[PDB]
Amino acid sequence: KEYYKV
Amino acid sequence: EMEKEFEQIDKSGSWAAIYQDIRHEASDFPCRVAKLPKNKNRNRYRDVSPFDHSRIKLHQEDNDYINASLIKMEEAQRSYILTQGPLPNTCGHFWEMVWEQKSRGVVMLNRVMEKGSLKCAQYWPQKEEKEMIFEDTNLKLTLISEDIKSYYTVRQLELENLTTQETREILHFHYTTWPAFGVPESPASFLNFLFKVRESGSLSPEHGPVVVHASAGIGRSGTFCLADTCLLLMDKRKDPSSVDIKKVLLEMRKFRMGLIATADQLRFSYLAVIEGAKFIMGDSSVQDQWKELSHEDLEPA
Ligand SMILES: [Cl-]
Ligand SMILES: [Cl-]
Ligand SMILES: [Cl-]
Ligand code: NA
Ligand code: NA
Repeated sequence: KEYYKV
Repeated sequence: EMEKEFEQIDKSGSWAAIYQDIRHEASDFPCRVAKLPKNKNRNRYRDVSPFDHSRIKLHQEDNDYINASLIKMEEAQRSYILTQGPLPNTCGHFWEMVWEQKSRGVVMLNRVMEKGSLKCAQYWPQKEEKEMIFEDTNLKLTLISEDIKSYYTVRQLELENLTTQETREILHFHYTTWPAFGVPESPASFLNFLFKVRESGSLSPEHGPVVVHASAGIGRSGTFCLADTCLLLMDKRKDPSSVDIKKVLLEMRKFRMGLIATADQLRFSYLAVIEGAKFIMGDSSVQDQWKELSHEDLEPA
């Protein structure tokens, strides 16, 4: 959610 | 020759392998400033930070931090600034950087909203008559004109330093159909856009570095810059077989983490350079062929 790569 | 390597990688199906090779071999430098507690709300993503040694510094005494990195390609003879999609509170910082660095172009590769999620603030004005004032940084931004094509839009903006009343023309190149973690429609669509950026002079050494961003500023922008640099290298050496794409990407990753976010984006970069080589090697006509295959012109009424 606040990460580019999940 | 580069084609041989590509076909070989395609036939073997090892793009994921080559990509993880790059990921393992990639520079790992510290990002202390980016991680300070006072910069938490200046970073879009916790996992995407500029290295301390290559970050852009805002020329301001309060806090000089912006999530942006200078990619300086010594051999290619070009610099780029890669940055995240500005946040609501960092639109002023963003245009401050553009001013201080004397950039003439901004290349945007995402949309402010993708898949119903905000990916970037509306940091430029959509209507001529509604200019934007960034008070914290004393800058005014006005839409002068725009040229809307089917998959990208070029916008002519005027940036005014309210302190000195000096004004600058900024060109905005907005690629509107490039999905996050995805690739362009075709090499022709990507290259048509890239050579539009080049033809504007926004990449000339007579200006500051072009600013390139997406949402995080590593995936699509990494793809964009990688392709442009390799094509520069091919033109200088004149020998396409000399340019090692993987080596170029690793160089670039010394200045910003994560450039190229998927193996398919890596595969596409190869495709783009191989196709773009046709222009390097002196085919004047191929540029018009890209424009047709891109279907950039919209449908009249
Ligand atoms: Cl702090
Ligand atoms: Cl969408
Ligand atoms: Cl990565
Ligand atoms: Na103005
Ligand atoms: Na000025």
